[PDB]
Amino acid sequence: ENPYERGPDPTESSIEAVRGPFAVAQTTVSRLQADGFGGGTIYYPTDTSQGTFGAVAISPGFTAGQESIAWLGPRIASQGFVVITIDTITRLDQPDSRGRQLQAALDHLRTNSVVRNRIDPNRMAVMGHSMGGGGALSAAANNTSLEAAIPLQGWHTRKNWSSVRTPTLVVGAQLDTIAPVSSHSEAFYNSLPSDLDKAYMELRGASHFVSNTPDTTTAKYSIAWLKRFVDNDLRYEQFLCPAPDDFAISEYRATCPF
Repeated sequence: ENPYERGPDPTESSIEAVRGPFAVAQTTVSRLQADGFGGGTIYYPTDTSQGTFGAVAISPGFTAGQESIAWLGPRIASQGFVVITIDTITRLDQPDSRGRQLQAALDHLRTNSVVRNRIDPNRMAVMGHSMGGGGALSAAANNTSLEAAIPLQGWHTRKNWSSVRTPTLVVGAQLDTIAPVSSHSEAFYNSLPSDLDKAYMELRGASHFVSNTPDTTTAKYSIAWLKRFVDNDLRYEQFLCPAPDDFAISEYRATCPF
């Protein structure tokens, strides 16, 4: 019925796995080959038997490089997605610039010889850490066609996200002192439209850089969100609705039923 369903029926263990059911290969986009971004690594499933996959672009934070968000690339791609982890044109790029670069990286995939036949170009999503998370929100605010947006410990001077029409999962860190949830993550979630499918997850005891190394909670809910909204996969709503009970989650909000 849903032609975008990929992989077997999920379980808590399947979405917590460091690698999902799809073997992953990678290709490098050099800074010189990248127009509108500073290059990146594309992770993709080698199995094309189940059809095309949605695309996800991930941005690092201020002064940071792809190495800070690299682990998310094949962890998410192994669940059935084409994922590009990007470097910014400059390490000093601000959130709105990072959002433009996330969109440029998604559009690069449309003509990339290695992945153009593997992607469904109509199904794309944006994610990012800190300023890169503010970039993911900005990209969604500037593109109503995006299917999912996931800011991780997002940082932005803009707190009003009334123009976002893309399902958004806001991930905050409880003890964040760089992008405090009260002035950043929660403020962003609170300004999303009231009819938007959205969720807020606060990571218990987590600091700002929780997204820079493997975090099972971040991975499991990012995977469930991308499946539910890039693939319209109703098989993954069970992990978001009703509210989960992970002890690693200190606060949770969701507009269930999605």
